[PDB]
Amino acid sequence: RYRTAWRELLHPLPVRARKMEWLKRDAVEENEEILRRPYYTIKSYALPPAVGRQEIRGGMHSSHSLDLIMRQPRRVKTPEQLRALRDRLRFIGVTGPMPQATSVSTKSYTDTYGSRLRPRYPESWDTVPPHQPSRELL
Amino acid sequence: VQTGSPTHQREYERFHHLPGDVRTRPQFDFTFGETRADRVMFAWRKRGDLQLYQMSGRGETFVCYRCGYPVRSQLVAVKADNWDYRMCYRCYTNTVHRGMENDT
Amino acid sequence: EDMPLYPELRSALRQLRITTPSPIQQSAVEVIMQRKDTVVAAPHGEGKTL
Amino acid sequence: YSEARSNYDGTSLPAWPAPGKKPTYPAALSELRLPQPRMRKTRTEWMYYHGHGGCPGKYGPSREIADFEYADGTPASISGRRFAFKHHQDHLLVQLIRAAATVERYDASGLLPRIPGTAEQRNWDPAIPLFLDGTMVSHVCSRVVDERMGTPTHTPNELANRHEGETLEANTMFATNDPSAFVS
Amino acid sequence: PITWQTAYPGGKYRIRLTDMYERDPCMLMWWFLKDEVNRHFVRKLKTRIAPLEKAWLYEDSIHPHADKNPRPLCWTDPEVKGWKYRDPQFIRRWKPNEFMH
Amino acid sequence: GFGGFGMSVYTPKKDRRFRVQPLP
Amino acid sequence: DEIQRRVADRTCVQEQSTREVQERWKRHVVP
Amino acid sequence: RYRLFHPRREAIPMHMCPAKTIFPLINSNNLLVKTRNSWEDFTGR
Amino acid sequence: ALWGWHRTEAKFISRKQMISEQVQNRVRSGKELVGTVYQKARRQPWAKYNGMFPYDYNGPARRPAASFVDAPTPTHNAEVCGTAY
Amino acid sequence: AQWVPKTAWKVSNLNKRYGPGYTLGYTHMVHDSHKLREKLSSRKGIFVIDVRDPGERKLNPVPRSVALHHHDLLSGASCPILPQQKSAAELFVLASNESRGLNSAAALRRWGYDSVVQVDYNTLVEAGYVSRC
Amino acid sequence: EMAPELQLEYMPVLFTRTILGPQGGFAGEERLVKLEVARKYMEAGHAVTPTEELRRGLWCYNPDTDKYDCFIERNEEFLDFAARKRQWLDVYWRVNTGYLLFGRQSWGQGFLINCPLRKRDVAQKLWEQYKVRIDPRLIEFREKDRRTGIQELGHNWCWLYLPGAEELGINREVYDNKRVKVRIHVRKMNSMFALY
Amino acid sequence: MKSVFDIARSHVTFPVSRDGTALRRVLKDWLDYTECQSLQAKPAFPAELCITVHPSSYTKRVRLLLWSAVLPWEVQRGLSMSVLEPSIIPGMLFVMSPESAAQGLCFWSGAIRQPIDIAFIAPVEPPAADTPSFSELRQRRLQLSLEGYDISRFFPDGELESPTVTFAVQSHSYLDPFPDCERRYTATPEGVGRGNENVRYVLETRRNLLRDSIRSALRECRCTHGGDVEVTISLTLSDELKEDLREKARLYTNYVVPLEGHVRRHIKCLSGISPHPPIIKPPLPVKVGTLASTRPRSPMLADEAEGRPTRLAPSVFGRHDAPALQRAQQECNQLISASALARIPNTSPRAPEIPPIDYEIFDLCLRLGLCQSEAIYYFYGRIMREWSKELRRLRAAKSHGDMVLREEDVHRMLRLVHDPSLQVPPELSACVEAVASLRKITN
Amino acid sequence: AAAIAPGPYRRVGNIFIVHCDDHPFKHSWEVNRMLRELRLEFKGQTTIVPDIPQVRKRIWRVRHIVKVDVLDLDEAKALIGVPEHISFTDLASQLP
Ligand SMILES: Nc1ncnc2c1ncn2[C@@H]1O[C@H](COP(=O)(O)OP(=O)(O)OP(=O)(O)O)[C@@H](O)[C@H]1O
Ligand SMILES: [Zn+2]
Repeated sequence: RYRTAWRELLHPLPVRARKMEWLKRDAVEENEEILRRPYYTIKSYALPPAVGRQEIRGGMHSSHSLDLIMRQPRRVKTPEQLRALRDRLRFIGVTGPMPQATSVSTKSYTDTYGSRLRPRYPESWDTVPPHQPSRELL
Repeated sequence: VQTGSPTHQREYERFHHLPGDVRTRPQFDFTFGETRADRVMFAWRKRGDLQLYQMSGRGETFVCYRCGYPVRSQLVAVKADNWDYRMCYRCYTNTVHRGMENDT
Repeated sequence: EDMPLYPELRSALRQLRITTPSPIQQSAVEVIMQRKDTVVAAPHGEGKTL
Repeated sequence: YSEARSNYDGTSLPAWPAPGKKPTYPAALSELRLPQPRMRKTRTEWMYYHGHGGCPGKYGPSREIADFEYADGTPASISGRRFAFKHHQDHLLVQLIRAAATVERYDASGLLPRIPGTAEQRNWDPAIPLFLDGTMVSHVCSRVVDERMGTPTHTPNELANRHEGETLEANTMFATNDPSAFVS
Repeated sequence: PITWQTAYPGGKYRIRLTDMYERDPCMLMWWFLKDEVNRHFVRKLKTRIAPLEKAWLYEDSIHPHADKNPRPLCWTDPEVKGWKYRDPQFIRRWKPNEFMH
Repeated sequence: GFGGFGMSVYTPKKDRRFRVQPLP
Repeated sequence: DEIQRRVADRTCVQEQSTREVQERWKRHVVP
Repeated sequence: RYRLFHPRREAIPMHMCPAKTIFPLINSNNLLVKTRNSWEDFTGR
Repeated sequence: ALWGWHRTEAKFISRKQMISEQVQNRVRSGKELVGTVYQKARRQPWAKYNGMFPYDYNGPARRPAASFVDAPTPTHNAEVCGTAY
Repeated sequence: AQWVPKTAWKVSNLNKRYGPGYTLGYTHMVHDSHKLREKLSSRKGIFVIDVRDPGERKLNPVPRSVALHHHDLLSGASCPILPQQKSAAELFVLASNESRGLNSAAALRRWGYDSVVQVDYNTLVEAGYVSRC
Repeated sequence: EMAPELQLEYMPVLFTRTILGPQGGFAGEERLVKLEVARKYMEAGHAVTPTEELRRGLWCYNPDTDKYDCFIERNEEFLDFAARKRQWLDVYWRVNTGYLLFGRQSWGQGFLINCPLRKRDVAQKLWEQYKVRIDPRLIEFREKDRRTGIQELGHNWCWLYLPGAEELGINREVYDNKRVKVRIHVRKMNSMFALY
Repeated sequence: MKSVFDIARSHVTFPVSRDGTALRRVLKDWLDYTECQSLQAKPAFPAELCITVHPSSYTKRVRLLLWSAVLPWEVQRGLSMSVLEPSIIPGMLFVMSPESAAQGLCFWSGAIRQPIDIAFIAPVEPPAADTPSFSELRQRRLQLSLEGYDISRFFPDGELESPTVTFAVQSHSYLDPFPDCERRYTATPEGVGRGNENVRYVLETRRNLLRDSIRSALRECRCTHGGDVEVTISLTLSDELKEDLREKARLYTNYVVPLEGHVRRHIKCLSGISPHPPIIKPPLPVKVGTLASTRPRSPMLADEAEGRPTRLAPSVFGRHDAPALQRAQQECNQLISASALARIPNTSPRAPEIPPIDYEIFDLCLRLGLCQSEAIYYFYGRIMREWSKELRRLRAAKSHGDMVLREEDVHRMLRLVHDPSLQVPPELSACVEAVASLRKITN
Repeated sequence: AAAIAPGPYRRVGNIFIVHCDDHPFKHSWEVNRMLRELRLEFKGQTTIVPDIPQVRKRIWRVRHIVKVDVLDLDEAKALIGVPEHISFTDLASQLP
């Protein structure tokens, strides 16, 4: 077995380096398998989001707290409820007027204390407030 | 390279980084007993018409008849026991890989 | 015959008593028919004009 | 006193099971899509699993929890590095938000093709099934890098002369539909 | 091989392990201890010589160090390793409830 | 790794730091 | 069993009566 | 071994910086942004 | 441990070789009757090869041992076993 | 008795002179429309995927079927929409071109749905699944 | 359905003798062939103008008699069989004509490669630069490479087994209808194309 | 009464290699034995099912008459269209190949009359015998064995001759008959013995046989639990059953393999496959080399000489112009440019002649498991295409307002489709049903 | 259960979390340009990008220097404490 003996004789990298090279090729193949996935995925409302998943077993992974929520069923089960939540959803920092015909006695904080003024915030290691509201714009 | 004493690192393990016959155990051991006149310490298996030898001391510069360059090394490949035609280890490994050890 | 030529051009080669493309005629003819800017360079008498 | 904090709200899964019931154990083998070779989780993978950034002070509690509190309870003060880390968290958040919003805009416009991948990926991967129906220096550099990245190898001129405008036809005579031959 | 150099020209002594053993068996153990020590302490003569004197080599089994009461040090070599073997086949023990349901 | 032909031979300092034991 | 099979195959000069009587006594005593 | 195999989601943990930090009222229905734009607008300690 | 002269006449051998000895003891029972000086001087191992095989460097080949998981638990494991006779 | 594997019948697709696709043996668009009504009144669900042009499915608006594209079905973006029970569930592909029908069937086979039958809009009208008017 | 300006460069051509190539076809096939190559075919005698009588029936070259004595009637099953045979012959010609190119990393100037190739990589590069889709099960390495695959640097060759030979009857003109020899040249390339 | 050995002794005389009618008669007689004879008429042999009870031993022996099924048709048939019962209990034994036991064993309830209980048994050795030394002993004795049955497929561990080997059960399941021929219809080993190479024996018997046996065995178990008791099952094959299994395996390996070769040759024949001063020097066959010439120049060069063409390369014998080269080409009937030599193959444009399809052999192969995959791969596409063309013809006649297909062939294919013992692809099933409905042909 | 899920259907895209694992400055200028477009400068940096064909092409070009993880829109809505009745277009329009 002269040919294979000579091949086994000469090698550019040691066994550990060859192991790392095989791990590199495995990472590349994983990248390619990940890229081969489709762009979007048609899902339904009522069914849980983790029903169409394509996929070291029997143990708990780092994404356990996330796959629990993915396996539990969805909350908003109909576009009716979706829009019934959206029409009540409101923005604050939106540029422009906001509806006030609900209650006349209430005044927004912007109208009450101007725009250049903010409430003093408790500044500590635990919670940080935004600084320089003048620089906050553009 | 030299990274230890001959008790642990043999002399033929210096060229362990180079690919070819050096990564195997030599057959002849002239290091014990009387010392050779040319200070050869090892000799590998005679492949066809070529046989490898490892010198001692600083590398004796010779001229490889295959590449034509002056080569300073401890490894020398003698052709058919004729010590006028020598080969550097690089040309020796390439000659074997091509299978020209019997022809060249 | 391996290069594509029109039959009326074939008669022009026979009238000029041409029978085989010279080295510069072998590598330059196929390039010009691809509509590419070419610098046909060769020594004198190698049949550059044709 | 002390702070035992793992997430923002200090909540965690029940760490101790019911008395007498079997406890749950994490995965010891690394997250590898192949069964071979079976490799034990290294300490850096263990840190990444437990939530750190692979270093003791890169993320997690060791970096988010304060270091000193006054005896009367008064908290610490804001530091430049604290503000920078908060801005880094907000930067990651806004990156994710803008990526998701760009995906949603592309989906609403229709710029997400039903065919997965790209032209290069489809010409390179056989496992992909066949589908059958200002300044100018930046632009020219993008064109050059596209021309140098795309088409890594070319069909030999003996099969099809690319200069003559000849391109071979795709053939699926010996191909198989099951992906087992490519996944095994 | 075990080789060393003397002050005389061409004094490259080269002896076999067999030769050193037939000369003195303790010399081999002392040489290997010197190597294992110089692996980490070679800079300071103190740090490379002082440890060696704490080894008490003895060719035969008898030794005068019975008063110090040497404890029989136990050590495990890093070579012990169980290569994977074929899973042995044995009969399965069933259960009445398993056969019922 | 192990350098080939073209790469020049460089002799590095011997690692003299204390090493842990290779447990089985 | 292995040694008797090997010795029978390598000898090839014997009588099956001795091998048969023992298996017959086995059939008579064991089951 | 420097060739680690783990979901790179673990490299950026989000357990410590949920949406309640970027939008303090996102748990409720009203939506408001309270973010730190950059590192230069720092009033100080 | 050696029982005879050379290292090939080992006191402990494999079961294949042992079965070979057992079958030879019956197939060639005739040659055991006579001890001739020819065989006596042939038995001298002064000309037999003594070279280091690959297992002389890599150790004896690793093989699994007979497991006894099916053995019942020792009920008298604390008691000390006595001598044979 | 021993179960002969279903994949053992896929070796005929390897026949070069007589292959499924490279004079046609689809036999799915020509099935008898009688059993369609029985399978309908037994199942009574959504198991018909229509893969055709938007203009065509607007001209023939089958209400109970689910509209999809064959490229999408081959990419697999509709896995959670698929019945998720590859063994028990059976699908009906409503396609105009036999080519598109066979391509959708091949995509469903690749995703693991072996029980897929093609059906034409005319056959559906004659059976009564669409209930045209 | 081609554009008129594009169709101006092509001409309908009926093939008399089976020709392999991107502008070829099988005996009794109608195709839009470019002007230069179509004129070359018609001058060599391998092509004919697609008249209605010729679309009905054609004469073809016989390899055994070396003459155009084989009258053929263009039918649907004949067209299908001849298209399949042309596909088989084109796959064989593509895999047996030129080299396959592999470019990988190898630290130093050694003779073996850092990461040996496999049937998956061979099929990948085959589909990439030959436009031929095959499964890795048909790729059988040499006796020395059955262990670790293609590992040397420079030139190698592998066996590729084609099943559909005796059904279509190709064993005459082909060298070996059982298998084919793919010559693969492995080299060191820059980082972006080596990728390993 | 009738025996496979008598069948083979009768078929001894039939010349298979000379006449295809003889092979067809052999296959017809085999189908007759397989489907026209009763399981009670087929011979059986006794065996004892032992049950040992480990408390924390009690032995329970049961008389079992086991029908041995080793042949491929018998294995694919099983207990289909047969009844077990028209002190001793009937049963059936199946022996799987090692290659098939490597994959997941899957049994199905096909056209059975009574519900069946299936137990996956396998040979096991004591741990004192499972040492690798005795493994090598058995391997050597089997490679030296002179018996007819193939060692690689039949008994690769030697469980018929070893005294210490015991046939023990590893998984238990049940098969229920379909409502049409008289709740799970599929059986697969689970738990211990799942996906193993040694689990190669299947015992089918009356439903709840093990349940009744354990009920009869657990007599002292009530008081043992009243004042944690395990159970173990093993099987002992009598000497007559051992001899029957050995002789059936030998008859298989010495009869069906030539029969399979002849069936494959016949299928190839039915498909049309038959075994087999000049200016330009054309290719010539290579010259046979002597010892020194075929010896390479180097042992490393000894590998390059593996792949070498048997023909030399063409050449020219001078320097000539283009017209001279073209005239030499047309005179010597040889092209010079390798590109043209590769692009222009000398191929016969005509299609290969094929005799008509043989539905009888297509049905025989499926019903007897002989070269099933080859018969499918060679005839399924042709049958589908012809039946679809006939369906198109019939639908055209219907839309408007002699035939190629034979009525006997249509009846045979309808039998093949409506036979519950076999599984036909839905494509072929629906195609045959539609063609029969259009042609007004039933049964 | 063996029937197709009824009701209205919604599209769900993906996002890529890309982490660089090898020194980019060691490679050529083109791969460095692609990684710069992907917003990666040094070894050990992680970014978040959409699943658009441009980003897919960039990651396919630099697939040997970075490792990518996929997160659908619902998976992101679970990973970050945002309710399901709030999309991401509004969040992007609200952030300054
Ligand atoms: N293929 C051919 N075979 C034989 N003769 C040829 C061929 N081609 C050209 N010639 C002859 O070669 C002669 C010179 O050709 P041409 O004028 O192209 O040379 P040239 O390189 O242009 O010379 P200069 O550079 O001096 O102008 C012509 O008279 C022509 O007859
Ligand atoms: Zn040289």
